[PDB]
Formats: sequence, C-alpha cells, structure tokens
Amino acid sequence: FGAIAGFIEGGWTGMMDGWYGYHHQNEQGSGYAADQKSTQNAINGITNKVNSVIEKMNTQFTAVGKEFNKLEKRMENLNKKVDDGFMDIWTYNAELLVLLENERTLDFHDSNVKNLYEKVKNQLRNNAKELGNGCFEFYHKCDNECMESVKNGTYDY
Amino acid sequence: FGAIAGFIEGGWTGMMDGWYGYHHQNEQGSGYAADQKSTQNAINGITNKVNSVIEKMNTQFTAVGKEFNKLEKRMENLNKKVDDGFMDIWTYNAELLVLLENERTLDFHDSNVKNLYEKVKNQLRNNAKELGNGCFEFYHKCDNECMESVKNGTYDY
Amino acid sequence: PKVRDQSGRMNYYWTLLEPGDTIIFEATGNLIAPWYAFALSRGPGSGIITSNAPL
Repeated sequence: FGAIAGFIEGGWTGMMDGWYGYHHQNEQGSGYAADQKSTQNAINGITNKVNSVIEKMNTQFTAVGKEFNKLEKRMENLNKKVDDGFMDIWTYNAELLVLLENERTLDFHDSNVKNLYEKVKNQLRNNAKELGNGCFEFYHKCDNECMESVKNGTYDY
Repeated sequence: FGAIAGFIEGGWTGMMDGWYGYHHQNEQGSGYAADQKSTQNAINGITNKVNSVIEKMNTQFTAVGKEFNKLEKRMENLNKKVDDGFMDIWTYNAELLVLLENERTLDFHDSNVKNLYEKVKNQLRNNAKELGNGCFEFYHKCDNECMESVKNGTYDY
Repeated sequence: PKVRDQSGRMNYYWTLLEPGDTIIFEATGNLIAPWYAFALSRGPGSGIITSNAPL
C-alpha cells in the first residue's frame, strides 16, 4: 500500500524490540512498543520464505568435468553447451527471483503496517483526529494502563 | 486494489502529458493535470523493470549445431534432447513470466491511483462529498490558483 | 620423429578383468608384459581436480 514511505514518511530508530508498533505521547512514558503478534507472525513467515528458497533445491552428487581427446572436439563442445545452458538458466532465474521476491517482501511490510494502522482506526472510530502522518491525537490522553491495552486492541465507547 | 476499473469505471483520453492526475470543474479551466511525481516515479520503475528482464540475461558465444555420422545416432539424439530441454524450459518460463509480471504491472497502477486518491481524501477530510466514482464535490470551488496547489497536496483547514 | 630422444614407440593398453574371469597373454615378440596390476572396486563415479591448493 501507501503506508510505508507514503503518508508515514520516514521510520523510527527507537524500536530495539521489534519491527512494528506504536509511539504515544499522553502524560507518561514517551517510548515505543512492539506488536509481538504483528511482528512474530512476519518473522514466522519470512524465515519460512528464505528457508524454502534455500532448501527447496535438492541436488545430487555430480562431477561436472569431462575430458576429451583431440578427435572429440564435438563432444567437448556439446558438453560446454550443456554447462553454458545451465549457467544461463540459473543465472537468469536467480537474478530475477531475487529481484522480484525482494519487492514482494517490501510490500509485505506495507500490507502489515497498513493493517495495523487499520487495526486501531477501524477500532477507535471518531475518538481522535486522523492525522495523515499515521498518528492520532487522543481525546482523553490515555495513561500507561490504557495505552498498553490498545496494543491488544481493547477499548470501550 | 479496486480503484482501476472498479469504482473509477473507465478512463480519460485527455491526458497527453502523463499517466495519472486530476479533472477539476470549479469556475475556470476544465482541463486535466498530470502528477509529475506519481507518474515520473512509475516510469522510473517500469523502464527499470523491462530493462532488467531484457539485460539480466547475459549469454555467451554459442554454436548450437552438431553433426553426427550414421553410426552416431545416440549422440545425435542426446544432442537433440539437450536442445529440446532448453526450448521447453525457456518457452515455459518465458510465457509464464510474461503472464505473471503483466498482472504485477496492472496492479502497480491500481496501487498507484488508489494512493493518489488517498493522497487527497486523507488530506481534504470532510470538505467534500466523497463520491464513489473517484471524484469530490468542492465546498468552495477552488480557482486555478488553489487547485494547482492540491496537486502538491497543500491546503489549510 | 624422436620423442624423449626415442624414435621407437610403446603403445599402452588396459582392461578391467571381471571377478572370476581369466586374461591370457600370447606373444611372439614386442610384448611389454604386465608385472603389477590393481585390484579395485569402483565407486559411485567422480572426476579429476587440477589444482595447487594443499590437502
């Protein structure tokens, strides 16, 4: 979506604990919080994705080399053609797979924060001015006992 | 998303200058405007994408042909098998790559206009009726001095 | 033409005598006879590496 580097501009350096969460200014702790579910489901999914690009390639034992005498040039060239063929296929398919699935990975974070942002705006409703930056001015600036409960997504009226 | 050919139905023929922008009826110029950033970032990205499907294939010098005598039919067939093998791989991988990355390209425009539409609705707020067609009835029909500033996304209250 | 200062030549040959089989050498001359041979079991199948890296 347009969440990452769209209307949420830049990012925060202060989250040593996770990849996604919140920043609250109310009457107490000015720190950042991690969403241990919005995040621990992404790492469960990304490490799953790397481990399958790695480990879905089973490969047998293979000695690539072949030796031909001076009256076997045709075989030599047929063999070289086979090696060039694989090189061209794996080089092209790898370079593009890296290229494409990197964009698929950066979108994954857009779709994640956009849903986390929509996990509170589609929950708080008209109890805050919906600032376009990705931030909400609270009508009853919740203390640390309440703000830690919006993380779980739990409010009243 | 559902922006392209969803709630914005058809498209406009009157934009000789770019791919995305606006159409304003107020008190003056009834023309169309291009979003030189929403557009010049897409062309920076698409031409980047074509140029990498083209140029990520490096290929060496290769003479594909092989000639075999009448007591070398096995080699002849082994060679034909190698040529059929590559043909089958490149034919299948190309046809599908074209098929899939074309859909990835058409979505790119959905995600772009949906963010441009959300670049003004998430900015103008309740100063217009949000018509489902993808269009906004202005409360103080801005002149050409103001409308050209919503392009940059700049308002007041 | 001489090679290693020899105009003569020695052609070298080989075969893998299967277990239980017998090989027979018969010569009137010119035989470079075997003296030592090798008892081996072939592995799954590999190749030659040409290098100077130490083992």
